[PDB]
Amino acid sequence: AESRCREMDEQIRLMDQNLKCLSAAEEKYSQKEDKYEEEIKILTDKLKEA
Amino acid sequence: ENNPEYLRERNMAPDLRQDFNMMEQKKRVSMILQSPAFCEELESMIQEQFKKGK
Repeated sequence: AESRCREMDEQIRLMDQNLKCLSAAEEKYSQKEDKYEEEIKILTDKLKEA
Repeated sequence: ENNPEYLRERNMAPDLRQDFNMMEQKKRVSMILQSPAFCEELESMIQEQFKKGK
């Protein structure tokens, strides 16, 4: 039991580090959305008065 | 896309922008100055009105 638990330890340590980067990536997409919506809405208003 | 020339443009209200475009196309101040007769006429008006003042 001791050896098998020790052997599986490296896998958890390495692909935890794998998870960490993808978190920040999806956060960056969540940032990218909003300012795209606001440029859309201001463009629509200017078009309307045209 | 960080200079203030971009900045005021998206801080413009739309109708003020369009009025700027229209009166930009219209060019009233240039016509009034370019016309000789009315220009020197209004020069005479203000000059001898000033002369009547003091």
